[PDB]
Amino acid sequence: QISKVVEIFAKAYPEIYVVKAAREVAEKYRKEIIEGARADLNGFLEDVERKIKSLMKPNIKRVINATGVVINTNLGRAPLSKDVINFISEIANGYSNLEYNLEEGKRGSRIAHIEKYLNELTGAESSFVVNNNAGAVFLVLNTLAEGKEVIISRGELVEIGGSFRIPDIMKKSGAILREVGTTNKTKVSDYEGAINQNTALLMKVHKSNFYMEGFVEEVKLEDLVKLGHKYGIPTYYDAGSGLLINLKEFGISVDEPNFRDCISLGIDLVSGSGDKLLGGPQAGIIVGKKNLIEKIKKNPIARALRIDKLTLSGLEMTLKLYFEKRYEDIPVIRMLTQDEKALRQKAKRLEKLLKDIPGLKISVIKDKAKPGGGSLPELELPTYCVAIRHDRLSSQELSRRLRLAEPPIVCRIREDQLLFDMRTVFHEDLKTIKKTLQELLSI
Amino acid sequence: DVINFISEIANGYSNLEYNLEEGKRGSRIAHIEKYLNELTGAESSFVVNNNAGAVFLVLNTLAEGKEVIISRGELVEIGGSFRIPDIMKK
Repeated sequence: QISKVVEIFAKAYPEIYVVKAAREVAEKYRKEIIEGARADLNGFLEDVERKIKSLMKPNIKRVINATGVVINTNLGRAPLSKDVINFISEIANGYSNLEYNLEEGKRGSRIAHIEKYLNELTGAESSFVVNNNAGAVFLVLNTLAEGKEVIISRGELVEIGGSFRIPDIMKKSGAILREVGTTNKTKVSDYEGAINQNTALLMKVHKSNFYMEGFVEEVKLEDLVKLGHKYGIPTYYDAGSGLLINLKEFGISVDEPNFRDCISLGIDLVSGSGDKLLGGPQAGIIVGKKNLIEKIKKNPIARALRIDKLTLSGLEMTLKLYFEKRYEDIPVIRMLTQDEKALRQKAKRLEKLLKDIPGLKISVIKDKAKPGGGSLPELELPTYCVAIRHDRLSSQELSRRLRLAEPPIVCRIREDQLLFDMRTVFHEDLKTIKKTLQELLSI
Repeated sequence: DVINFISEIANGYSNLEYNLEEGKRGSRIAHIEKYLNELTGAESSFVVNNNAGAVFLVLNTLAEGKEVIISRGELVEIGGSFRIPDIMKK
C-alpha cells in the first residue's frame, strides 16, 4: 500500500512526490500483472525511487543538438540569442506597457509596438502578428474568403507538422477551396481558368518541408500578381519560412522567398512563422496592404490568436537586431552562415577533449548534410562531424544513454558510427560533452 | 529481331483478325493476351492504343457518373496534354 512506501522513504524524499511516485508505479504493476506480463514485484523499490528522482525535475529541458539541423521541429526550432532572452526576462519580471500607451495614459493595442519595425523592414503598407503561422493562415482565409472561393495549386496543398494541412484548415476556415493544375505541374491558365464571381482569393503556398524533382512546372509569382490586378483579385502568399531578407547576401545561394522581395514584387498579403528563418519566438507574421490588414485586425478571432507578452517582447528584440544588421546574434542565421573553416575549428577542438577518455575511437569527417528542417528542404551544405566509436558500447546504445544524460545529447547515427554535426553545437557545450562521455564509459 | 518480325507481318496479309482453325474471324487482341496472362498472372488481360486511353477506358467503363477516390499527391501531368484530372473528367 501507499502508506508502507511512505514509511520506506521518510526523510529520503518529500512526502508529496513519494506518493505521486507510488501511485504511477502502482497503476503500472496493476495493469502489467492484470495483463499477465509480470512475475516479479522486486523492481518496485528501485522504480518508485527513479520516479521520485525524475518527478523532481522539469519535463522540458535544454538539449544539446548534434544533428546539424538548424531548424529542428522536434527540438524547438530557432533558439534565442541571450540578448533577446534577457529582454524577454526583463519584461516578464514585472508590469510593462504591453497594452498601455504612456503618452495618452490610456489603453493601447499591443501589436502596435512591433508593427513599426515590420513595415520598415519589408515595405508593406501595414502589418500584424498572431499566435503562429498556422493561425495566420486560418485568419487570412476566414477574414477574406468566408463562403467564397480561393484558388490554389494542387501542388501546394501541404501537410507540414503533424496536424496542419492547408485543405483541412482552409475547410474549417470557412473558405471554399478551388484546386487548379496537377500535382507536378501548374501553368498560369489553370489559375485564371477557375476565376469567377465567387473567387475572393488567389493563394500560393511555398513548399517548405518538401520538394519535387523531375518534370515540374510552377506558376511564377510575377504572373499571379499580374493575373489578380487583371480581375481585381487579392493575392496571398504563405512563405512559411518567413525569411526576412535576401539570403544570397550571406553567400548561401538559394531561391528561398522573403518578405521584402515578395512584397515589392506586388503580392497583397504575405505570412510566415517567426520561429523559422526569422530566428525569433513562435509567431504568425502577416504583412501587406493597409486596407487588408485593417480588415484582418477587425475580425474577432484575432483576439483568440493575439500573441502573449513573452513572444511579443522577444520578437521586438529580434526585430531590433535585424535593423542593426547584428545578424550573427540571431542563432539561426549564424548557424547557417558559419564558415566551413569555422566548423572544422570546432570539430578538432572537441576531438582534442576526448582523446583521453578510455575506449574512444575518434575521427573527423567532412560530410554534406541538409541543415534546414522545416524551412529549407533542398539545401545541402558541407559540415564537419566528429564521428566516434566505443569498443565496449555500440553506437545505438550510445545514442540512447546520451539522450538520458543531464543535460541530454541528441545525435545522428550512421553505419554503427555515432556522429556530431558541428553546425548546431554551441561552444559551452563541448566541455559538457566531454564530461558526459567520461561519466558514461568510466562508470 | 522485333523489327524483322514486324517487317514480315507488314509485307502482306496476315491472320490478324483471322482464326485459322475455325476459318472464321477472330479478335485481334486474342493473339497477345495469352502471353500477358502468363507473365503477369492476372485472370485476364487486354490491350489498347497507349496507357493514356487505358486509363480513360478503365474509368469510363467502371466509373462513369460514379466517384473515383485518388490521392491528392498522385494527380499527375505526364507529357504535354495528359493530366489525370483533365482526362478523368472527360
